[PDB]
Amino acid sequence: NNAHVDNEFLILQVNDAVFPIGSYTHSFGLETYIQQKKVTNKESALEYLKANLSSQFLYTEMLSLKLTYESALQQDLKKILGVEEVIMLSTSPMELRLANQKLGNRFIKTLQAMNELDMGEFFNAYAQKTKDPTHATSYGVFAASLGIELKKALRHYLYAQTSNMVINCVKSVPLSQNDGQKILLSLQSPFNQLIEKTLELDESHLCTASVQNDIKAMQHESLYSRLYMS
Amino acid sequence: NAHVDNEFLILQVNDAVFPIGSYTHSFGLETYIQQKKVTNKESALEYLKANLSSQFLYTEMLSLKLTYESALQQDLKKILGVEEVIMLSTSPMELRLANQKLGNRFIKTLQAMNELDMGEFFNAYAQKTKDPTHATSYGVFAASLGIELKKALRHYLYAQTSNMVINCVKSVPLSQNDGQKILLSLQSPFNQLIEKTLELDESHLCTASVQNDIKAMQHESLYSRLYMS
Amino acid sequence: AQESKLRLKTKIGADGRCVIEDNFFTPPFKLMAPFYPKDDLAEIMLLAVSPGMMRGDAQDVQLNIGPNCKLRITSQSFEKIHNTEDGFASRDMHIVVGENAFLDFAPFPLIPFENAHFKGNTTISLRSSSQLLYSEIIVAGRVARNELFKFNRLHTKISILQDEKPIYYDNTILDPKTTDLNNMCMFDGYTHYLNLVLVNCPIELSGVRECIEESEGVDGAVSETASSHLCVKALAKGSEPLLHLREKIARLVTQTTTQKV
Amino acid sequence: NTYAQESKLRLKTKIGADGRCVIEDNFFTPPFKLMAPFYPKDDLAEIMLLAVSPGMMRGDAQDVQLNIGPNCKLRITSQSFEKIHNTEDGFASRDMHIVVGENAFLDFAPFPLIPFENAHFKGNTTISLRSSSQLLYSEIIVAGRVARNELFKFNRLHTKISILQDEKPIYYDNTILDPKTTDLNNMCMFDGYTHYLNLVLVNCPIELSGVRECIEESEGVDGAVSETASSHLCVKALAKGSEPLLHLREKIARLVTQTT
Repeated sequence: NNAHVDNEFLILQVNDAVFPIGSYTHSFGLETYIQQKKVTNKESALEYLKANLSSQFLYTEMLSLKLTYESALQQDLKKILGVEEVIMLSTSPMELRLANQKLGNRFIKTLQAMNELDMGEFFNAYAQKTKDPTHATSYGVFAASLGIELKKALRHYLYAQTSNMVINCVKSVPLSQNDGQKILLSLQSPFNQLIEKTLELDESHLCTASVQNDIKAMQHESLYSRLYMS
Repeated sequence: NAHVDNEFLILQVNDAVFPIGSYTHSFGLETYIQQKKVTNKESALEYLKANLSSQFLYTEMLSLKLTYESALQQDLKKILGVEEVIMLSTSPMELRLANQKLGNRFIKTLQAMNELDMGEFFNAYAQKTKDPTHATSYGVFAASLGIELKKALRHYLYAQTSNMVINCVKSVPLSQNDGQKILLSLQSPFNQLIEKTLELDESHLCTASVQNDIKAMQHESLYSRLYMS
Repeated sequence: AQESKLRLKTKIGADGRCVIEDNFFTPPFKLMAPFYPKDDLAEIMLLAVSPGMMRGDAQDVQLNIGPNCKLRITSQSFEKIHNTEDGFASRDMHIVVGENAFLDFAPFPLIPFENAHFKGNTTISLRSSSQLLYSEIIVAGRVARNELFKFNRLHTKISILQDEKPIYYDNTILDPKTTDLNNMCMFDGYTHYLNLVLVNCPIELSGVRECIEESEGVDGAVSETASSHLCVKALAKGSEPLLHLREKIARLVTQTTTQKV
Repeated sequence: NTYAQESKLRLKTKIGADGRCVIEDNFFTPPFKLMAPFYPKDDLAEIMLLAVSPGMMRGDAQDVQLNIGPNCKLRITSQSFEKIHNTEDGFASRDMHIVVGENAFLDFAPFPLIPFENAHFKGNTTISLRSSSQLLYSEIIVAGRVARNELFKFNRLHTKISILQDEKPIYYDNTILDPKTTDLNNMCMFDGYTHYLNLVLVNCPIELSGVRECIEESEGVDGAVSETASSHLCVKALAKGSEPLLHLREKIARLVTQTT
């Protein structure tokens, strides 16, 4: 059904900074960068965000989101589970792997907790079989199941995740709130180029290795003083 | 860098973390909670439907549309006319102050972003405005950038409701899933409110609320208040 | 259809008292000669006995309180609005208050029957030195027969100018067909609504808040307007608690002496 | 000399009658060459792989097949770096298929990669283990010829690793380095460094703490270790020279070897 469920509002709801999946408790390695004084001001914060988005977030998060989306459109569950397996086996930094899986779990459990939302037959099937969903893969299936246009789904997902990272820099560096806004504004052109790029890439690029990012994510496990789960 | 994308900008200004201090305001909700009129999931949803279809409709949404439409015609005098009516019509002081503060901070936040050129008409509006609200200033903002009205209303409506839902969750309190159920339940009403907003003209501007005004006023007298309104 | 008119103009007389300079009225209106509560206050009683307003009926009120006049107009009448069918009844009031003049006034409490359509427009012109106690009471309908919000539409407006500059607006629109007027943001289970403004009165916010707090059967509040005046709003389940509240407030504004500064 | 060359390396080992790991069969083409195994510990063979070569050019390909028989415990060592030249419109490639048997142990790593300007290199490594097998595998990538300030000037580098345990995937690596799409010197990639080490320890007698210790006590290295999904260890490190990374590897190999 879903005669009363409006995708225009649902897309805002699931990307809301207060959608209860616990994003705010994760830095995905950023905290390590900050504590080691690689991100110390507005400028370095901006370089990091560009460096991270164009690496880890592009070839793992956005690309995977697109893959499970496209597969969902062809009701190709096997391919979707294959993508999720690759990610799990490709993500060496434990806290990074755990964080993504936790967020994946909570994303789906939050959707299912809304009894009046009917995700359809394919999403239910996917929700039943999935072993290691990530926030990005499950979102991909979610979006496709509801007929949400890919670029739109990518835009909302991309902005939300980046907003969370910017707010972390603001809290942790720290930075002024206006600095956060300048940064988010500066990121708009890159945002669009990442979406453009995402649409071009095929699965051969899935989980393209990052280097220092992986290292700092691993190093986060050893931080004596840590405010984040990753 | 010089490429402002409205698609992203509309998300940025409606972002819960957009620094204008929304989270510090209940706009009278706190009063409803302490007096135990809003005690659970069911009574919170009734409050939101009640509030959205009264105060938020005839003052916030309606004024947003009004200033938007005037901005398209570069009718500044009409915009200032609207803002004056709102200021003289909003008797509850913390409600009036809240909306004015959020209007101020909204304009100053846009201003702090030097790389954001809002255009000549918004610049003129921001110079001449005396009592902007979040809704009026945002209306001129959306029209100045060529953002479609329904789209503009949709984001504003969800963002404000989300803030209200989150207060309920924090203050009642409610489980987080309760908040999501509520937000989902309100989608049809959302569409009805936007539909209605388009139908309303300025003769409906600031249609009096009754108990809502009284509760906003009574917030001043609460001994323990965690919110500014 | 019938037109009821009321005109009243006042001035200080040779005796230093507020007196009627000119007046005129049509049924069901009727004024009584003023009497003087305080040595610094006149009181005129406005009485009216009527079956109520029908389709096409109209009321026009003009009050002109000359300079230095301190006047209270009191009444006991309720204004019943009947089924007006495809038409409506209306009430237009134009009030002018002069230099150092004081006016305490309120139109008849509105009782809108089923399918009643009522339009009210009130404009109040004051000087900067003028003082105003003005209020309006709206009832959900004939509460005794459980006739609540059965009326068609009610739309009343108030605009107050101080030296030709707007200092207060009220825009009351009540339409059962668009809203549940019993929701917790509107009438919230109550049946009687009081809206009152105190402009330039010798009284502080806490004093008014005391009255409200010490009034049984009332859910009410007061707050400072943008123009730095006081607005009172109160809900109740009967008219008596609201009228009692208004009396208390009026009493507080009146307990000031000409023998002090 | 009439066209691109193909180097081959085949190596199969087995426990001999003496209870020592020996070469059952081997084969190699230039520039590859294996030396006879020697025995450091009573429970460890070591075969030195050597190679002197000008480097790979357009079309050159390498094919490597390793087969470490059951209970064999072998370390394959080398000193050579693999230089990849400008490959123009083509590429050079290196394919490796590695099979480690029951309770067998393999310590191995291909030659560290040095991609010259406009080099296009494709590497595919597939590693088949048994549940009892043990593995110490790693790869080193250099940003180019650092001595002539030749950093990230190559065309494109794409190397892959897939490790299967009992025919079930336990680890993947998908390294794509393309200077034309990214600034590889950014703080999420090489971050000012020029040498990169990726190392995996599968089913080895060593704890996460032990490895982390080696890393912490390694000068000139910014590295880390973490547990993979399949409960094994992955080590990643950056350095400004190959030596610190090599020294780090030795410390780790040493640790894994100091056991009953």
